[PDB]
Parts: sequence; structure tokens; C-alpha cells
Amino acid sequence: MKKYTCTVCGYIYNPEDGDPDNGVNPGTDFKDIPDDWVCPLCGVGKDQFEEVE
Ligand SMILES: [Hg+2]
Repeated sequence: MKKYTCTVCGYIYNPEDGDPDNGVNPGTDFKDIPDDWVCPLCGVGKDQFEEVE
């Protein structure tokens, strides 16, 4: 599974860690994160994230 980065602030979503405090469990692919989730650091939506290749 690929990491994704917030292109506004630089936060990296790592699927191995998830974002458990906001209900995203370890092992969750970015695409499967509920679409109302926002960056835990700056609060922008999923549509500002890009795949890290
Ligand atoms: Hg951000």
C-alpha cells in the first residue's frame, strides 16, 4: 500500500500506522478512508492529498 501526502502542509498518511484517533485503523488503504476524513494536522480534505510514488 502506498503512502499519501497532504499537498497543503506535508503530512504523510502511512497505511501501516493509519490514523486511529480519528477512526482510521492500521492497514487502511487511503482510498478506503471515509471520504469525510480530513488531514489530522491542518484539516483540509482528502482531495488535497496525492499518492507518493
Ligand atoms: Hg495537512
